[PDB]
Amino acid sequence: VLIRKEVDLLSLKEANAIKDALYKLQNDHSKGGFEEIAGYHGYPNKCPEKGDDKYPCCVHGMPIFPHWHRLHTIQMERALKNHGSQIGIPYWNWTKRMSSIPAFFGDDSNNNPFYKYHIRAVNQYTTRDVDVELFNQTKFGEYDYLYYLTLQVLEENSFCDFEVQYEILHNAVHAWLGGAGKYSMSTLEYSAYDPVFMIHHSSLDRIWILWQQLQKRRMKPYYAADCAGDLMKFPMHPFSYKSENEDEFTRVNSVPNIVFDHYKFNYDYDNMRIRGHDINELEAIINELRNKDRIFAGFVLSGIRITATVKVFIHGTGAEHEEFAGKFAILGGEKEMPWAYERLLKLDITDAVHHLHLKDEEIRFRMEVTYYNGVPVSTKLADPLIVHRPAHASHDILVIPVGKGHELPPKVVVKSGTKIEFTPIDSSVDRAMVELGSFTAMAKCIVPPFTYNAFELNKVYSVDHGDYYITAGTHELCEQNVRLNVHVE
Amino acid sequence: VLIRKEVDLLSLKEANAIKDALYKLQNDHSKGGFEEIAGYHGYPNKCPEKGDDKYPCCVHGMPIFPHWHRLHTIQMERALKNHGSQIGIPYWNWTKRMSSIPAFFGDDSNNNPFYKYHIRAVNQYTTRDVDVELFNQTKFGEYDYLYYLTLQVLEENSFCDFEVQYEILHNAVHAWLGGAGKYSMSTLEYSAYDPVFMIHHSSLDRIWILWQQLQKRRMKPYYAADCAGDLMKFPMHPFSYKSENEDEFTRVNSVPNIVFDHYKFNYDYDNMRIRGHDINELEAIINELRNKDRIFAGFVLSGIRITATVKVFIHGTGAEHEEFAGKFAILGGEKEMPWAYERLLKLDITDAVHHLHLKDEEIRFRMEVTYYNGVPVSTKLADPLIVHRPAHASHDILVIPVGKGHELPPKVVVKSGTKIEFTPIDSSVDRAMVELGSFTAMAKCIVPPFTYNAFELNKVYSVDHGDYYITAGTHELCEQNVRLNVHVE
Ligand SMILES: OC[C@H]1O[C@H](O)[C@@H](O)[C@@H](O)[C@@H]1O
Ligand SMILES: OC[C@H]1O[C@H](O)[C@@H](O)[C@@H](O)[C@@H]1O
Ligand SMILES: [Cu+2]
Ligand SMILES: [Cu+2]
Ligand SMILES: [Cu+2]
Ligand SMILES: [Cu+2]
Ligand SMILES: [O-]
Ligand SMILES: [O-]
Repeated sequence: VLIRKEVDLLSLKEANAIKDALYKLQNDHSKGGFEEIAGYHGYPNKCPEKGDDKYPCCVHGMPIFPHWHRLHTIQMERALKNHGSQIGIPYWNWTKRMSSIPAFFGDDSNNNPFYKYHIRAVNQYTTRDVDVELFNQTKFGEYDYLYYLTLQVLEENSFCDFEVQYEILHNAVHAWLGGAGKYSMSTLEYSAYDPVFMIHHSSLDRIWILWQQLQKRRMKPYYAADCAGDLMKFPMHPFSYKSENEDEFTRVNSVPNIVFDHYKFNYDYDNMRIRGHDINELEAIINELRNKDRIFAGFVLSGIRITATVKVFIHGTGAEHEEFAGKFAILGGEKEMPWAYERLLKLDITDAVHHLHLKDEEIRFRMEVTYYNGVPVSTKLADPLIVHRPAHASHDILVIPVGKGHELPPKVVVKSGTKIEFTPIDSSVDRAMVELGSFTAMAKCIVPPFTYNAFELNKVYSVDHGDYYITAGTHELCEQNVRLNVHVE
Repeated sequence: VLIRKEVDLLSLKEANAIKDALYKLQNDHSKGGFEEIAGYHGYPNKCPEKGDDKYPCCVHGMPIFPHWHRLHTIQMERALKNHGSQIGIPYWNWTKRMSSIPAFFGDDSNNNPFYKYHIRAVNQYTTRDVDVELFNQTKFGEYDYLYYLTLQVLEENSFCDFEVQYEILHNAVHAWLGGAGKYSMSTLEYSAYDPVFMIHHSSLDRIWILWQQLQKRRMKPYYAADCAGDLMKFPMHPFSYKSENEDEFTRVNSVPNIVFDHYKFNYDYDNMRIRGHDINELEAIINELRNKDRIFAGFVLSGIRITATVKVFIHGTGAEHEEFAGKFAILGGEKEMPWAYERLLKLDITDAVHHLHLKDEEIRFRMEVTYYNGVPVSTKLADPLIVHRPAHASHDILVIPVGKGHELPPKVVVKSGTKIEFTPIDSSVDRAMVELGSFTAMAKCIVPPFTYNAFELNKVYSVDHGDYYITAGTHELCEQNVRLNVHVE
């Protein structure tokens, strides 16, 4: 019964009514008030439930990220209803062309409750530092940044791969709203205190529902996950804590497998259009995207304990011409749960690769990783792999540069029928990669003095199912980073 | 139709007839003769089939070891039939009490073809150097060594765990017959040229068939494997090589999933008794073994590139009294395929543990690893884990000492409902182990500054299914050996 409307479609009467509910909610000091419910997410760190060894509860970098933030938005939405709201939490279609922030939350006049919040526990107001690139975005060919990343989400047809693209898209808006401020959307510890937090996650949830609709029409799964399955079964925190959640309906219904189905929670959206496009038009756009070759930088990411922007530059094999290829954001915090996607975040680099006339095996990378506050990030990112998606292909080609001391993702999960190809980044790798057949043989670099289950350099191989424990053809190289686990379907 | 008889039950007429067939076979220089078929196994290294990067074909340390050696014995058996034999390959029940080697192959008189073989390609006679401990075995309580290891095989009720005990049992006879000689049963490269090789593997195959019968009566699998399933589907080498196998029936039927069923190959045994015990008596003996607590040293082994004997000594936590606890053999070769059981070889140490009055968490280990030729082995074995099997228990308790610089198995596979317990071997480990949730988090030692999915020290936990990526509670300790993957059912 609670309809979520786009912020610019709210009537004056509706905007004022929900603003009045938020004011009442923000002035509610109980476990049902704004400060306590926002506190589910990061500061003050509400988990184990009792213990004094506390850490932020929100799930990121993991397959239940969407469920966690879906339920958090539901929690805030029911709290606003308990304080008089008659509508759902409004959303912001941040895929649209834009020259300013919507007034509903960007206009401070008349003590707008959605403009900022005074965090009582730390005696700080939330801040924003809006990156004007929002109004002037880079393009992937014809498509503006945020809109293209949203199309990339909708192209995915399996849940755990969807989730990576979904979360990285959502990270961009966090970074672009929050900027350098600690008590901002940039920070896992404090982002949930900005009233725009709930609007952004109401926007993101709409994309998840749209994806679920696409999956239904594809006859692919939309109410179950293809990974982390044991974990989909456990109630989420702190929603399940009696000391922390006075909303019994959400406390009882906090299991991700339940949260898959949003209809159980009595909300819907005014419309599902992106850039004026209904689902039929989006299906046609997604199909158009299959008509040309695409090349991606495939990042296999793990946690870095601080929010940062990754800028990606490419160059060919000689000492010559470097081009900026794109960027994305990673959220993080010093007390974050350890996370590792083990799946590819695909940054489309097609136009830079073509401009530099590089063949797949020639693409080399350089990253600048900078925290939200300008501090350089010391945690090293592995270089991305090269993902080649031919025009109308059913399977991607994963191109993997290897060399002594060149870090690989420890593990990457790929669809059955994915093709892979190893190529040397320097002359240290001068014989075929080998498949050792076990975790232990790879960990101990038990590599035989002969060629064995070989992946010849610069040859393409299809992988079908199971685990591949691939290393360089010598023990010493295997001990110098040249090994990884390819896990298939 | 080909009956395999115990060597001491052969009539004089039968022994002479099969000896005449072996003589003819040994003098056959073709691809169907003794030297070429024995050459399947190690020297001269017959695989890839064409390539000049050759290595020995026999599968060891892997789940298809039994299939490979079953088919090899079938290959030799059909070759002997093609040279006039009317019986199967005889076997030697080496579980029996014994004061000498059976005359059928241990008596050199009258140019006995089974006594030794002249390897034409290297111009060497096979040698034996029989360890007289065969006639004077250590005991596990009341049970002599080889007989007890055979009972341990028959106790297993799942295939990949069966296979570890099965192969380690078979290794003991290799080491005890071969001794220090290079051209002996001690060596993967040359053992197959000793005519006793086929007799030993005819003995071992009988135990596999007996186990398959037990599994049938248990309504547990006996024609399929519970691991390495993709690999059970591919034809074995060099049996599938046209240039190497003129026996079309074995060439076509070389897939392990087919070889599971020995009836397809038209042989059987005169009887299945061990130590005079039929299968009903063995079931009662196996049940008796469940009546008392047992403690095992659980070795999780990987390849060491040479045949060796492992001697195991235990002592408690202080500087005091050490006791010899048992020993076993590992076969190997410099060109062996890389292998890793990732499952527990259980060496029963109950009596030494009780003699020293040690609690589970106090048991400490020292190994002496010595190659068949007396050279000390430089490849380090991880210390075994401690396996506690309470009297009538359905699940084992795995006790895992941990500490800075103390090597663990990289991965261990255990049955669902196995209990595990971590205990510090020194004070470096002074907070709970943690479960990180991914291969990558473990590989990169992404350990959070708080307690997380904790395994408290000296507490017992049951594990149910899936993968556990367990590390010490600090990044630096995780980087100093204190991590492992526990893979469940
Ligand atoms: O002038 C620099 C800047 O100007 C405008 O804002 C846009 O056209 C941007 O793309 C460009 O980067
Ligand atoms: O005398 C040493 C030696 O003697 C006999 O052979 C047996 O009783 C052995 O167990 C013992 O080790
Ligand atoms: Cu969050
Ligand atoms: Cu968020
Ligand atoms: Cu062998
Ligand atoms: Cu053998
Ligand atoms: O978030
Ligand atoms: O063997």
